[PDB]
Amino acid sequence: GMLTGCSRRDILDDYPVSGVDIKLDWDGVTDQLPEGVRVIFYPKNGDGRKVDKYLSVRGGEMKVPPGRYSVVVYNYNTESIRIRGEESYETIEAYTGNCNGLGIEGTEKMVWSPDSLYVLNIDELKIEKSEEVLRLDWKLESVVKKYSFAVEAKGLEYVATVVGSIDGLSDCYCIGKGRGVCSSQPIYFEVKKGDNKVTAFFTAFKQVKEMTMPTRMSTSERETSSEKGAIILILKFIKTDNTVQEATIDVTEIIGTLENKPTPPPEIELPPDDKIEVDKPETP
Repeated sequence: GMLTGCSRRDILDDYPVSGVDIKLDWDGVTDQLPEGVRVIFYPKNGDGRKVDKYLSVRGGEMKVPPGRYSVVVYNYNTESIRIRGEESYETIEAYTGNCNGLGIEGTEKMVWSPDSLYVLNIDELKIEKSEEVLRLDWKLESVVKKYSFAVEAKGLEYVATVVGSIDGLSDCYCIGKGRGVCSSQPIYFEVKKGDNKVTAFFTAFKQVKEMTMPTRMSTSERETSSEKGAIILILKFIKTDNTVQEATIDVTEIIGTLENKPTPPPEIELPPDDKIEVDKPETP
């Protein structure tokens, strides 16, 4: 392992600071609270004077000097999810690693499913010069969508293991931009095999931030581009002789059906023409 050290702002103690007090509400956000959150203030006026702090899951005091900023708040302790581009609001991106150490061919080209990420991103916040502590009341947004499905498949007796992948979903999330992005690298997921069914669970980032920013004012005509992307589910059946048979399913029109005492996963009905059948392995 290799660690990256940092220090506090040296003229944060020399220059006057009207501190802020962040309170975080998690009511109806999640019952499984994160370890804590990271808060970054990117100055708009200033030459890269970013005020950065790790806080309690409930928030806390933080000394921000006055000025116009862009803000990001996300949960730091995550398994699959990694952060890059933290130097600028416009580049801070959440991503997953490529599947390493799996025994099935082609998993190296795939990325892991993202674990839970909670984000708040304000394009513009103006901290004024104040004698008293400015009180922010924030709530974070779950930017990771969960999916599940079940599909009927003949001859699973011939299958050793099944490896699922889903192309076309957001496997990256631009925290500052508030949009998910697709790296064209499939998200890998394990598939549970029954006798006549296969069940799987996976996750992906939201295409776009759903939080309402009542104060956000855009001068550019509103953006809509979801349809310019096909969503393909791939089931890689590894046979008992280590042979592989793949099944490619286009879930573009039903992807929403798959989002979610728990509920059994939605069945992906196939025409009798496109039924999944694993052919008995060849014999000498």
